[PDB]
Amino acid sequence: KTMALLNILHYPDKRLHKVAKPVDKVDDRIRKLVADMAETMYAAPGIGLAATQVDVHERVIVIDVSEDKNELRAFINPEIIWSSDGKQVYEEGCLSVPGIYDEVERPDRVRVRALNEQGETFELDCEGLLAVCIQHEMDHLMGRVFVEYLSPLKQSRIKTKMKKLERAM
Ligand SMILES: [Zn+2]
Repeated sequence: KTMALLNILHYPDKRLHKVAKPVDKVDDRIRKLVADMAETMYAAPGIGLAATQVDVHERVIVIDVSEDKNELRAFINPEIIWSSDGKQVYEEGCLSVPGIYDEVERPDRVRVRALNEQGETFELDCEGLLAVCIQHEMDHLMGRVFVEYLSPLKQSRIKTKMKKLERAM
């Protein structure tokens, strides 16, 4: 049985650098995008996804960092309203860069304001893995892939790996 999923763009596709526009109205269309994005993320599988990655250039993110896959959260027009001076290093992968993992330094805590699937405004203190994931996904909406924080040498080697990835048997 086939499954209707959204295609995930791969680095270094130029469309991953497009800046997403804000969601003006959280309508039934946006709730469907949240639904299709969550299905696409769980099937990949992965723990977050930005609409940019499926070639939908609007400020929509879904995240589920839980092991049981029982903590799905949607973030529409997210805003970092406070960031910590403290930084932590974490080895990130990315659904748009399959097979590539490297350390990234980010603020270790952020507070985000966003809209939920019902257009209500909410605020969330993020720490640990969630703090990494939300910043990773929000980077995607600004056209940023995590490999852009790596050295040019490493970006060049990743680009070569991505060409291998397309020729896999
Ligand atoms: Zn990613």
